[PDB]
Amino acid sequence: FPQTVDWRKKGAVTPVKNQEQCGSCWAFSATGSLEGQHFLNTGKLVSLSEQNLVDCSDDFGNIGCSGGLMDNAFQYIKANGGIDTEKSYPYTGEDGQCVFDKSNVGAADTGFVDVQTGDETQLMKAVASVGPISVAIDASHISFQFYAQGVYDEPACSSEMLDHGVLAVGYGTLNGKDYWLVKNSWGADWGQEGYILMSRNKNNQCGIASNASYPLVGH
Ligand SMILES: *[C@@H]1O[C@H](CO)[C@@H](O[C@@H]2O[C@H](CO)[C@@H](O)[C@H](O)[C@H]2NC(C)=O)[C@H](O)[C@H]1NC(C)=O
Ligand SMILES: *[C@@H](C(=O)O)[C@H](O)C(=O)N[C@@H](CC(C)C)C(=O)NCCCCNC(N)=[NH2+]
Repeated sequence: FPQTVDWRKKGAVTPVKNQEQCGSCWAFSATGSLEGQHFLNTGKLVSLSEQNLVDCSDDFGNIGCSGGLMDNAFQYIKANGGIDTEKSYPYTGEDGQCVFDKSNVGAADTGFVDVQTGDETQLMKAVASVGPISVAIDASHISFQFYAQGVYDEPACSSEMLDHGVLAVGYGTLNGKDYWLVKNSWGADWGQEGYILMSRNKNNQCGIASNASYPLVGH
């Protein structure tokens, strides 16, 4: 069982994207995890459309640029028969009318799995054995905005009040501190080329294992 995982090195992670000034973190987290599952089951890394989710998934509980949930997105994708490619349905950063096109579908899912709430050992097993995992975190603190390098360690973080969906693409240990390797949606100039190493095995810090999930593909 791996002590260190980095799904970028296996080709399962698209480049870092930028959600701009739209409350669409849930869409970027959902496309990130489904991008991983589609690659790991086909060998093709296909970038998927956050705008498709923002514009079209209101009937599954999402509210576009006003917020949403990754599991709501996975349910919409299942009911819809798929999600368009990023290339065919690119990102505007604003609410739009749904222009989903069946002929431009890049991936599909058949449901989703929620990781046991609060259980970082189960999240570790999912990252290792499934792929990149959608996760919800408390990113409300200025220390998160200003993160540069090393292992983020914010004792003021909440594990109950979560505001930001991101993607767990690996884990490891650095300077004796266990970490989660997390892809953000704030562009590549933020953090470490768009990534952050968050504290692991520090009592579910920032709630990273509180609302973790991934899409199911196939049977
Ligand atoms: C998503 O995470 C939230 C926040 O941790 C979970 O809500 C907590 O669930 C635990 C379950 O043991 C309860 O003890 C807490 O009272 C809940 N907290 C709040 C603030 O409501 C929630 O269950 C998670 N949802 C899913 C689907 O896993
Ligand atoms: C995240 C971001 O853009 O930074 C964005 O604010 C967001 O959507 N946050 C989510 C939680 C994250 C995905 C962890 C959020 O707060 N969603 C609320 C809407 C959930 C759906 N509600 C109803 N009533 N249907």
